[PDB]
Amino acid sequence: MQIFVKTLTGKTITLEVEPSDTIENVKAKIQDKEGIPPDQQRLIFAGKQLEDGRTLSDYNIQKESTLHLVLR
Amino acid sequence: LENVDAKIAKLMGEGYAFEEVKRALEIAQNNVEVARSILREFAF
Repeated sequence: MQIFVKTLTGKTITLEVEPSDTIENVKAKIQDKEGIPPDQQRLIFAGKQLEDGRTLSDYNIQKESTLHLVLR
Repeated sequence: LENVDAKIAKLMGEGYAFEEVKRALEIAQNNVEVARSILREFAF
């Protein structure tokens, strides 16, 4: 399924993911397509900061959800 | 509708931690300008 990640520079990144993908998996995908190391990434969805070992589904992140990325 | 996640991300980008920003936006009733003033004022 697809989700989106909005950056503060105005970019929208589209990711190919499964509900069971961990947040670290998602960070790795963002790195593959944008060059940002997982440890420089903070992801925000639905008033929560997303933790590495949990999955998209643990946060009720569904198809076409938009996450917000902030760099450290 | 109010643009909460985008507002969190923006203020985090100004050099503040997630829990601080979340809490400041709550206090500010989602007003970015007011939350920013809180974050600047009480930074440590």
